[PDB]
Amino acid sequence: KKRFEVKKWNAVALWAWDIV
Amino acid sequence: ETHIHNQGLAAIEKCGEAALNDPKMYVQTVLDVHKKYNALVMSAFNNDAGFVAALDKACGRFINNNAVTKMAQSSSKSPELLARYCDSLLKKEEAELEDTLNQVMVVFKYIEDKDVFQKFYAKMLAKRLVHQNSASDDAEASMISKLKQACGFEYTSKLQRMFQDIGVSKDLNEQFKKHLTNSEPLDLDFSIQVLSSGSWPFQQSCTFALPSELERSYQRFTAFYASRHSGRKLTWLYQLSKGELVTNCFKNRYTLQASTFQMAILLQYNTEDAYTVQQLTDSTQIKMDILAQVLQILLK
Repeated sequence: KKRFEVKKWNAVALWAWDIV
Repeated sequence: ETHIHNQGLAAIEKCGEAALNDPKMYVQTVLDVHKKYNALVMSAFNNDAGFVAALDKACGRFINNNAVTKMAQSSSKSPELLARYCDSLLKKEEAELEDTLNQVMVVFKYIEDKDVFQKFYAKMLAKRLVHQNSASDDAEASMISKLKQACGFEYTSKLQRMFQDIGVSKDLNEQFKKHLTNSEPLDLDFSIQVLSSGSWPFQQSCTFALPSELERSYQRFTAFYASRHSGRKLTWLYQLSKGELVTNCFKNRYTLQASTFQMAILLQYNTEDAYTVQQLTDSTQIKMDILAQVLQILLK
């Protein structure tokens, strides 16, 4: 009862160069 | 030209005030006036050049400054609504939609504030493409091609580049699935959308601390990414994350769409049931306005 589980995780991320 | 300009203005006044928040019938009024007098010019006036020129000048005159534009005191209210109309067409057969978008184009050719419409449409296209709620991508590609033919070359290339970014992210996800296919699958499935910062208009949000339930997995994936590609870093946006919930406790099965904020709030209920705003605000440093909007969305 009142138990929740994680099955999927849809995230968002941005990529940029690490030189500067 | 004078008669048709006054006629378009009169139609918009007869609409008047219910067009601020409903772009469909505003654009349809403009299109009805345009099609009536275009047919009149083609049939009665033998498709003369000067008469079509008068049609064009009067139509461009009454589109950019009319009742709703005056009422909002901003000419940019005219392209904005148009952009919203586009959104209304592209949320979630082909010939009908293509004709409707061509009508959108014959409206758009009269817009002088093209950058306002283009920024609105870019932000709406980003919001559409991020998670879900997109129609057949044939229509979106056709829209981008029509903007290519009508407008210049750089902005449509920006839009095509963010389309290529979502395609590249999908290809990377397919590569990850293929890698897991010929190996031992993990205990849970992870999906990410790696997007170029320059192409997408998103802005950094307030700082958030990852809970202890996923720190080990995040560290493992970060190490794997560094091993595979050490020259790229991921700027995680926890504000735009999604989540699907299935309530396997009732007779009927429901589907709920909610973000990570919802699940964090729900997980906080494992200890207490009634929550004071002051305690959570002092513990987590959350602004009043954002939590007020969240609560309003919860109640609505």
